[PDB]
Amino acid sequence: GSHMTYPKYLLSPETIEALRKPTFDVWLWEPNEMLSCLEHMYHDLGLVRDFSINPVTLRRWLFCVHDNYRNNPFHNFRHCFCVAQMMYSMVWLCSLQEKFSQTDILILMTAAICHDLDHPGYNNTYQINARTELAVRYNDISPLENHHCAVAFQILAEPECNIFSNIPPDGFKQIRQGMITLILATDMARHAEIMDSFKEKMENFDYSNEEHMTLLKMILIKCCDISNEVRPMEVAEPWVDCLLEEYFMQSDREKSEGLPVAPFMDRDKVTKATAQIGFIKFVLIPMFETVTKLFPMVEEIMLQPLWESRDRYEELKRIDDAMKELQK
Ligand SMILES: C[C@H](c1nc2c(cnn2C2CCCC2)c(=O)[nH]1)N1CC(Oc2ccccc2)C1
Ligand SMILES: [Mg+2]
Ligand SMILES: [Zn+2]
Repeated sequence: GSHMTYPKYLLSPETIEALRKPTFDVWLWEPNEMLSCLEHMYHDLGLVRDFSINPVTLRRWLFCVHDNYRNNPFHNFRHCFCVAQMMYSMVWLCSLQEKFSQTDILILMTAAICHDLDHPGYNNTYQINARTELAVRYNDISPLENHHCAVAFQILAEPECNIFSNIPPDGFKQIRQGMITLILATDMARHAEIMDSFKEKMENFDYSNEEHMTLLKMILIKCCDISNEVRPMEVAEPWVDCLLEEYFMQSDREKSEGLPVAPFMDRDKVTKATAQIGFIKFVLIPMFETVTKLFPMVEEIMLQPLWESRDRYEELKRIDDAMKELQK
């Protein structure tokens, strides 16, 4: 709705507004547009101002991060954009600037962007079972998450990419420790442990307690990481096919190499519907339910689409079941 046409990398006022909501269609944008979106988030959240981030360094850093994301069906730059856009949406929805310091917002945003850097498209179970260079390097302790972390700090060590160059050493150490904790917390093998620890703190939550806040930040990055089903159906649905494509690539390789195959990755056992019913019911809904205890606004905005999505996949399952009996 402007007097002239502006290039794609110059975000329209409408795009800037839409970016604050979890309804934002992540599929409409090319890498350069998503890069402009992330850059806007840093300026808009006051991170550029409060951490004296050089605006050109912010751009070079984001471009370098983008280049270090592999062209995987799911674990790609668009996924990191989803996680960072969901984190940004949660800052506004949950009024996180009232509860968190600017350093904490910086940690949450930087970890969301960096969390899946240089992902090979084969999970930790593959790395460990196949005894890969990564599993050997990390001694089977979250090999991928440790690698995403190392790559993040390797990018940040390059002077033209150092968005933390004007932050005192004590501030850097604080941000570094926080980012490591958050990226490592994304390992789904640790889900039950992190959920139990958070629920334990949820008995009498304290925003002044550093340990309570560390666990809340861990839950926040975890929420954003697996948040696809929270998005509108049309935006959410294509991500499942992307992930199954990655899961099938791994399970085929494991079968060929004689390694164990996870049933949720097996082409002969998995369907888009059955995989999502379980994940929404037993992972997504319980996690957002605990967040709702601190942030009641999460129920209407995030649990509601999850309830709808669960109900839609249950309808699709009945169709798949009717279809699969004719297959034999
Ligand atoms: C396909 C399903 C699944 N997995 C997802 C989603 C988002 N992130 N992830 C994973 C990417 C790497 C970490 C998490 C998602 O929407 N569905 N998968 C999960 C499995 O289903 C279950 C079911 C119950 C409990 C745990 C996993 C089939
Ligand atoms: Mg990951
Ligand atoms: Zn991820």
